Amino acid sequence: MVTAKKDENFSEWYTQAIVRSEMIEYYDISGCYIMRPWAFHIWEKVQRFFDDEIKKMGVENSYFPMFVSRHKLEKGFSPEVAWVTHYGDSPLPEKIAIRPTSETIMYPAYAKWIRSHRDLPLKLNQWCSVVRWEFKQPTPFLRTREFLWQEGHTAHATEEEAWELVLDILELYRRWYEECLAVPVIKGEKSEGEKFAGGKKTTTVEAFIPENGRGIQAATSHLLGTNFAKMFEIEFEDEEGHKRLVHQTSWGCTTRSLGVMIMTHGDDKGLVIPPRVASVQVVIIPILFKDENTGEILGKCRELKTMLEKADIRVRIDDRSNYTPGWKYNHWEVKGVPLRLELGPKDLAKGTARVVRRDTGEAYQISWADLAPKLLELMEGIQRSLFEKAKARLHEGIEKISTFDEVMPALNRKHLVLAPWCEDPESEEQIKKETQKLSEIGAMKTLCIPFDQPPMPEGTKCFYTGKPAKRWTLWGRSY
Amino acid sequence: MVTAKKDENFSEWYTQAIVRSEMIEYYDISGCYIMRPWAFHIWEKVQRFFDDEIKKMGVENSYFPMFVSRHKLEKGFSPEVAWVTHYGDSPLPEKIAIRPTSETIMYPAYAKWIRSHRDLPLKLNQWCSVVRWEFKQPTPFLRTREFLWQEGHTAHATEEEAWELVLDILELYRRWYEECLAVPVIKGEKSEGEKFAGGKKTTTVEAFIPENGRGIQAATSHLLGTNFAKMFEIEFEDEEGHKRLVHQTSWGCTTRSLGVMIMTHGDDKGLVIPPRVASVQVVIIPILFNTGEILGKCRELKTMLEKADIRVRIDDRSNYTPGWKYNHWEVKGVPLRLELGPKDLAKGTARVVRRDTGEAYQISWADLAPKLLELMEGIQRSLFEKAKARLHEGIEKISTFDEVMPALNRKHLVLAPWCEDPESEEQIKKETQKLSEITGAMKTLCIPFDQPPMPEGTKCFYTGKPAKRWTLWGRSY
Ligand SMILES: Nc1ncnc2c1ncn2[C@@H]1O[C@H](COP(=O)(O)OP(=O)(O)NP(=O)(O)O)[C@@H](O)[C@H]1O
Ligand SMILES: Nc1ncnc2c1ncn2[C@@H]1O[C@H](COP(=O)(O)OP(=O)(O)NP(=O)(O)O)[C@@H](O)[C@H]1O
Ligand SMILES: O=C1CCCN[C@@H]1CCCn1cnc2cc(F)c(F)cc2c1=O
Ligand SMILES: O=C1CCCN[C@@H]1CCCn1cnc2cc(F)c(F)cc2c1=O
Ligand SMILES: [Cl-]
Ligand SMILES: [Mg+2]
Ligand SMILES: [Mg+2]
Ligand SMILES: [Mg+2]
Ligand SMILES: [Mg+2]
Repeated sequence: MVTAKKDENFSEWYTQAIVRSEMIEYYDISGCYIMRPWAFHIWEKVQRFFDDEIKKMGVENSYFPMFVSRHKLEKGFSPEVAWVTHYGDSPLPEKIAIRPTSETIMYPAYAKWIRSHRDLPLKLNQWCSVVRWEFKQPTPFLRTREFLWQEGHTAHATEEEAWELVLDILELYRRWYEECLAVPVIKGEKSEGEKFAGGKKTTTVEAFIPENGRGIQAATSHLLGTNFAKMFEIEFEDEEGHKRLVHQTSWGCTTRSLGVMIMTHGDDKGLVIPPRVASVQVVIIPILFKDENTGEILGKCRELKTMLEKADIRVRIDDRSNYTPGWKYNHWEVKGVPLRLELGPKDLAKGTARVVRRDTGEAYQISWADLAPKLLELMEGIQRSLFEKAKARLHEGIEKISTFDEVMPALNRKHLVLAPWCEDPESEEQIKKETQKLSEIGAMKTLCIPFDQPPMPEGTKCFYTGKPAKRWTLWGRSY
Repeated sequence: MVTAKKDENFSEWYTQAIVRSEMIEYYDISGCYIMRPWAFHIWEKVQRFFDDEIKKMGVENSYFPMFVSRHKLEKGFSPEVAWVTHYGDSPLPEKIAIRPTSETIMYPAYAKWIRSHRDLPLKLNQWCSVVRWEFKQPTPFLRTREFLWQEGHTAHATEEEAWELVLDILELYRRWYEECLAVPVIKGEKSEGEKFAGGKKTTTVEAFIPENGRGIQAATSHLLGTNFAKMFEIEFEDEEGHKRLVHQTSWGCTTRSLGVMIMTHGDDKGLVIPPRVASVQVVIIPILFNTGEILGKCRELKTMLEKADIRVRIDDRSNYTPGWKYNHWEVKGVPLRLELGPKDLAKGTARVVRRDTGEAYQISWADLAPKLLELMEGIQRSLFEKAKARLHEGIEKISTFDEVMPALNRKHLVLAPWCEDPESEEQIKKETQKLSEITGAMKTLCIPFDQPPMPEGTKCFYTGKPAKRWTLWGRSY
């Protein structure tokens, strides 16, 4: 059972939620954690969703090696690279790196495979793990030294096509968070300071954690332009016979998405799992005490299960004899199962079951015949309700502002700011260092420049420099 | 085109088939290979099959870290372990190993999670890669330094329930090979010398490669007994409050299965992929050297076949003749080619050619979906049954040690009555090695579940002592 309160010590709440729900087991190698089945089933759901969707785009899965040779890799990231130096007691002739990301592993093959327009677009993805020796404080799911992800890497004849894929993938990430995990996200573009330096333009979806006021990057999708094509000699011949550079994209999203879901929907009793990604949508609990009707309770439970499955409802009967009914309520609650159905002798006689929804704790008396459609209705309710409350909290957490003098107070309130900005280079660093300084007495950075821009009245000035502002940019402390 | 003949230069045939089909891309780190979509799709297919099946048994997926501390890992195999000693320019406090297998990572967690009979059975699996710095020559799929696999590790209150699971998992590996890959395998028990030394009994599915006469272990399923439970202190209180040791199993199968399938079904033109796992089951080739008439029809045919869950691609590439395309998709092993030219358009028919035999069929458009489903089932089954007959043509039943070298020289396995005493296996290994020299060694592959009749008073082929069971032996991978 969870005892830390979400609104008091947040980090201790998160730790308790993930351990006691049996999502995570701690591990002796710092920054790495065991994903137990209750968390893994969720990853399988979002994984199957994203994967199905990219397959409709013609993206194919592959698998490239987890090792890259020193010299290929080495053609502020260097301190993060894990190096294999020995096999048994023998030193490798040359040390070898574990993949922090796969550009240096995939792009030489791309140069080889692409010869003409007939070879494009090339669209590949892989699901795998990557290793980065993160210097920031690690946190399960959100920042780990080994994490699971997919990375997609595509190559196109033209920028327009490449860019169209960038946005398509970004929309899939919106759907992963918003439609599967009921977590709202803001699409936007990274500032010049925050974008992937290997690319032309980096797009993102950004989420927000109210309890610590932290913005967090949810996924990423890069228009790479042609710089990688120039670096790796990825060229093709047009249908006219000339040699052209390819236009590339890459995109990735990780098990971080699970941590974001946990933090968003969790409460003081622990986990709350959105029905769309819950492996157990409805747990059925037989109420057994003093031998009253034991066999008839269990029988109708099996009957209800079969009925609910016809409607594609994912149902588990917890008929384990070595646990009390009250232990079961607690167990499945801390685990965040969206609906609990209880069946004792009193309920049995009536042709009804008592059903409790995990998000609000509301109980329903429902007749056996109304079950399938009532539960489907409740599950859409839960899913939509989880999302809309999270959305309202996201919007309560963002403050529209005009001047730097408004910044520090908004941060103390654990909010982000949407502020007009000239998008100058020195600016962001200045702002980072200064909010850094005022906080110590930490830093605030740009999260993104939202795609959805409020109007910009003529003559409005950059909130920091005083110069003419360009667009509204979202800022805050972040992960 | 593939030019090395499969029977005459098998090693070069293999390399040619996997590269020219675009399954595999070579790579600068030894024993590591890129798996391109044409190969990877097949992996997703067998993975989806095996995963769906173990989920029916209540096995649940998880992900344990790829790193294990030196202290945990070291609680024979030592030279194979890859060690990380630095991050960037900084030395670690102690070296950390990349997982060559996950026992030392999982079993301490199991010792914590298992306290009571009600925690049992515990049934976990993971899909991941493992790394082993193999000393033997690397071979794409069959023996790689990084490989993809699943490993299942379970714990039970009793040996009986553990053994039940061992056998159910082994039956699933038989299915993975025989049903998905159309590769016949032989269930068996490993000898004392060949079993996992950390377990009580190892079961296996064994396959045969006729072109080089070598047996190859296809997958493995172990009754671990209680020794890991002693080692890691995995105990539970039973119903009476008594501390008991759990009974364990583990099992694994790798991307090696893809290479076994390639070798089993390939021919001189290249790959033949069983319809149940092919990325493309039906390639539609328009006979063109556009107005929209032929392509238009190809799209309609595709749509109609996709309605029947047939995986289709139209090869509408501009720069290539039909004959070039035929060969291209043959080398890739697409089981069915659908040809559509002006004469076909004119007659409402399409010509279909199956990759395994080259038989051609004239089929009306209306009939395509049902006839192609039926051809795919016929191809899948016919691949299996021809490979099955080749497996059994590759095994010689013998009585005496003098029958051995002639059998091995015919690139055949041998089935012989064996007394199963510990020392004779090593002796047979050494003796067949030395005779070969005049990887030549003959070892046991498995003691098959399917035991041929054993006449009363039959002697061990080697020691002459009384013979227990028939054992299958051969050169192997
Ligand atoms: N260490 C990590 N653990 C888990 N998820 C991560 C980690 N690092 C990055 N991510 C997520 O993976 C996505 C793509 O990774 P990438 O864009 O390479 O990260 P990044 O540039 O290193 N971000 P950051 O580490 O904050 O500077 C990011 O948008 C994050 O959502
Ligand atoms: N290097 C490898 N590459 C690909 N598949 C492998 C490799 N090593 C083992 N396998 C397969 O994975 C299965 C389970 O692995 P395991 O039982 O640990 O192998 P093993 O005991 O090392 N066999 P061997 O290396 O021949 O002595 C084996 O039965 C093989 O089918
Ligand atoms: O963000 C993506 C999506 C997946 C493809 N890669 C891009 C950029 C990745 C940014 N990134 C992130 N982290 C890294 C860490 C390293 F150690 C390293 F060598 C490189 C990187 C690195 O390039
Ligand atoms: O048979 C399997 C597959 C599923 C569970 N794991 C076992 C492999 C155990 C045998 N084995 C096999 N190979 C190993 C290689 C190593 F480098 C190492 F450290 C350990 C091993 C090792 O234990
Ligand atoms: Cl070496
Ligand atoms: Mg980073
Ligand atoms: Mg950054
Ligand atoms: Mg080995
Ligand atoms: Mg061995």
